[PDB]
Amino acid sequence: MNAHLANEVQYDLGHPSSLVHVIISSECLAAAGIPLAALMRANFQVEIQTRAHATGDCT
Amino acid sequence: GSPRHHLTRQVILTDLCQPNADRAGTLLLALRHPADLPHLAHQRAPPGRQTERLGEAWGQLMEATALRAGLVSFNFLVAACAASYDARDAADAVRAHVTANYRGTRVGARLDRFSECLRAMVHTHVFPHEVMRFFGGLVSWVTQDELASVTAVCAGPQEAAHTGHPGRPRSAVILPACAFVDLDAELGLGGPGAAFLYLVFTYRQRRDQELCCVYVIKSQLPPRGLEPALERLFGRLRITNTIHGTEDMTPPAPNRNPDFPLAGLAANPQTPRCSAGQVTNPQFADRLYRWQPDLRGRPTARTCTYAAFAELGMMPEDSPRCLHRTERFGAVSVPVVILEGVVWRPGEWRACA
Amino acid sequence: RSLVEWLDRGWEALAGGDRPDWLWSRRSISVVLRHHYGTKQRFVVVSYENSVAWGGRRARPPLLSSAL
Amino acid sequence: FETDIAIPSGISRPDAAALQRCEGRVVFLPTIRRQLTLADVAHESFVSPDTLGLLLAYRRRFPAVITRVLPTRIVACPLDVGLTHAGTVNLRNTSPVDLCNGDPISLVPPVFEDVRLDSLDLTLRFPVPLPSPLAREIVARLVARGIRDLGLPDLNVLYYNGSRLSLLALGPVNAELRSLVLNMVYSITEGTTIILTLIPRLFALSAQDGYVNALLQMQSVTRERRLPLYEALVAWLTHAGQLGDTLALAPVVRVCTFDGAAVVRSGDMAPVIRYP
Amino acid sequence: MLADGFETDIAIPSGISRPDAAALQRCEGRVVFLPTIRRQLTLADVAHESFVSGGVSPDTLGLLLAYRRRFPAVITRVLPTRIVACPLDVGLTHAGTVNLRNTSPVDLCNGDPISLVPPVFEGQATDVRLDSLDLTLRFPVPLPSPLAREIVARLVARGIRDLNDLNVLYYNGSRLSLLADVQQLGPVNAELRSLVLNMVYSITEGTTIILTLIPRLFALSAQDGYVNALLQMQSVTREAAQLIHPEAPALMQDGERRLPLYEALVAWLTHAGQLGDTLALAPVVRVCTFDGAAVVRSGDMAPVIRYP
Repeated sequence: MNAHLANEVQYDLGHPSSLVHVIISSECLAAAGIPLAALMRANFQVEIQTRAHATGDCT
Repeated sequence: GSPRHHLTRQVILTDLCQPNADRAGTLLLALRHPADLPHLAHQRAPPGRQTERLGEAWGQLMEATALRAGLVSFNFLVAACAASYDARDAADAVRAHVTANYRGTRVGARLDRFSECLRAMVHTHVFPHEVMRFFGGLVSWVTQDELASVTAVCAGPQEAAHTGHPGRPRSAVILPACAFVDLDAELGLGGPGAAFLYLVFTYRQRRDQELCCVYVIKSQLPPRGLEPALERLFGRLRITNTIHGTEDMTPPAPNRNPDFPLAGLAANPQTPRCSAGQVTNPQFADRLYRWQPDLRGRPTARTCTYAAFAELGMMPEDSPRCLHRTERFGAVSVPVVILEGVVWRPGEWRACA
Repeated sequence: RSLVEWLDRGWEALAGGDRPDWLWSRRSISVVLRHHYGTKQRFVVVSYENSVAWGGRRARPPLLSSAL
Repeated sequence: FETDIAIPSGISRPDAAALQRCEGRVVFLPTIRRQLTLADVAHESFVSPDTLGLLLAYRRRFPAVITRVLPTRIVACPLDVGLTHAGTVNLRNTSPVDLCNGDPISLVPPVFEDVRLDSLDLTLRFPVPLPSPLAREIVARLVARGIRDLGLPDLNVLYYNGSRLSLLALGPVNAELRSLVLNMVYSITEGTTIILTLIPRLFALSAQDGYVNALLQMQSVTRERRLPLYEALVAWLTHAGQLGDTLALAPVVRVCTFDGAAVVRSGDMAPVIRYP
Repeated sequence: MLADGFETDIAIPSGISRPDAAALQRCEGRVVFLPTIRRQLTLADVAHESFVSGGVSPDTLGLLLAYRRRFPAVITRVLPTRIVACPLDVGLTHAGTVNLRNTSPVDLCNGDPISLVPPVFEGQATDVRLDSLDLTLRFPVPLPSPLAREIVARLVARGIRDLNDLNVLYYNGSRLSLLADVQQLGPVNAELRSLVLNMVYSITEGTTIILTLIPRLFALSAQDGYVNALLQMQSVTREAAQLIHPEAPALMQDGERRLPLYEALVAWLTHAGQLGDTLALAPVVRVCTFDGAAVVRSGDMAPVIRYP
């Protein structure tokens, strides 16, 4: 729950755009190619960028 | 006539302080019980700093002294903060007998660790002037394996307490010349008068570039009027804390708060109002003026502290007498400031925010 | 004192604190199921009631529209 | 110097046993005097006052720690005039907090958890000797609770000397502490609007960019119908200057242990000095 | 002795007439500002001659700012050759009791902390002037502390007016007024900075929650006779409640681990509760009358034991 709280503070203070809160499943992570036990070892920094349509330039 | 003073005894582990290497007549600073440290960091820290840093930095010190509210001697504390003084020629002389006279294996691995603890204190925002508490100056000690029985004067004149050896019974206050900063000579006060002694910490709040300094300042100023004199010395640290101490706090970009309109709203009689019963009702509170103040990422006062002082004692002479000798601590010659006739009075700390 | 208010004094008595994790669990939560294009597995899009982000009832204009 | 608090006659058998238990405990007298009745000591003399009424009363009155207790009179010595002459007076914990060596100890009204003499028809409330760095915490936690009634589970958790305190353990203390909460909130809401009327811009500035450059000007020395504003300055400086004394909780007591344990636990006695 | 007491010797010169020598013996319990803790000083140091700045004799507000840069001492016995004082910052006496004297028109009570105030009142500016030595001795006025926070507030708020009545006080139903005079612009700006620093520093992220209680105070003032007697007839929050409806920001950064109100109250106590000591000087002194009377009348002595 805390991971959705601590993100809207970043969006309230402006860092025009939108924000969509997403729960990934465990099996979506498994087929994506990550080990699930590595994440078990409570916030966690994840770098996120957005890419454009047929342009190449990105945030 | 024999003056009145007060002794303390305490059974103390000899990891951080050594009453054998540090001779009779040095300062002693007591700590809190270190189980309180990793939780106060979890609670008092500003948003966006690593609360899991103080619990790890102290954990690397207890695993370094094995190769419980204890005690840190002054000479150990100065040499730990030795990378932040001006007289570096003498600051590397205080460290020179800390690593060479203290009983143990790799004492030089404690100083680089205990200073990493003090950098974790400023960063995790439990300031050590809330942790370091004054304890009296050494008069005698009784040695034992892994601990010692320390006798000290919590309140009174230093030169009254009997040492125990009838060859040389007295003890003068012994200080290294790196921490002892006058304010009589540097300001120009040459007149006679009783002088106050003060313990002063200094910080510097940046991301992983933080410092510590411990000073003993002799002055003719009251504790009510020290803050203009600490600002004149340490104003460089005051500027660097107000702009760099506030980091990873997220600011509102751009501003959202307008100006405060009560001077304009109260002048106009056409502005809608409410009675005592009409307020806290949504049909009548939405007709008023909406005001949403945003205080986020502001450089607050506790995040802009640069120093902290306390009372330590006085010298009731007309002309207080200091000395500058080089005593031999074993095989190392150290610049020493010797204070003569210190009457101890502790006091509470005071931040200079 | 509505029924939402009486729920708040249950959690503040049985547990003993506000816990802003638990503030939003007592209010309206829309839990929409989706699917991932890369690996065919499901994921969940969540919107609250007290949320500035998308789907929340306190949102800032302009909103998201699927005009394209 | 030692005062004498004479017990009035008519003492029953459990009532002499209850006064026998308060050996090392803090007593407030009105004025330093040799002859002194027990009825000026007791809780009847304080009228019931709330926590704010005790904090005012614990500064006009003069604290005294009981010495040995005689079957006819209570012999107590005051902490202001009678302790600089003598050496050391023992003091008993009533606190859940372990005292460490070298602490400065203030006193707190009995917020946490009352020796009543039934034959004499009086009660006795005694203060709690906890250290001063906790005294500015324990008051500040509980005032912060009462504002929420007009919490968080960490607000009731206090770690001192590796020991856990639970401020929760709630009902009557909330109504007991009400006049603090009504004065703590008001002196801030009046405070942060008069600033905001004198210098009205302070919230509109950008936080880390404009507000800092306007803060450095405040710090430097070299830079030199009608709102009833300037009559509200004086109104606020006398009320906020009043709560500065009452919630200071300035230390009376400093413990210096000699030939004993470094930690004085709950229920034990601790040696006390107040002078060099 | 060295710890318990400290006796200074303010020396009296050679040539003093007896109209001047009989005025000092009426100055038994007074308050004397030593600049140092020397044991031998002269009357030219104590008097208003040494008080002057570079050429400028300051007014009653700048008279405050050079008190707290000095050391208050109380005369204990006036000998023909010297005046013996005791500085209050060191220690009182062996017995720890030094008799003061009321110069106020105001009675004292037990346990009241004494702060000292300049001769601000009308009918009060009594300066013992020695004609043979050209010396005035401006003796300050020992007042109770809840008066001394009023008068400093009356003087500091008056100078804020003139950078762009008030002088009437009331204490125990007795009317008394303080003198009005034009103020030097120098020390007034030294007071405004000590306000705004200790005022702005008391504002924290958590204070935006306390600000949402302003409609709760005002709606409570119609029911409790305590809150109605609290707010004021001329307060700001009563006019702030009738016009502004504040509401809090929803979330805090790292709002799980920190306490927003707890950091707001501690920052308020260390900066705005400390403010009465940053304008005036400290109440070192309080009254402990032993057996005589619980109320000390004006012109009467009063025993004194130190306060933190």
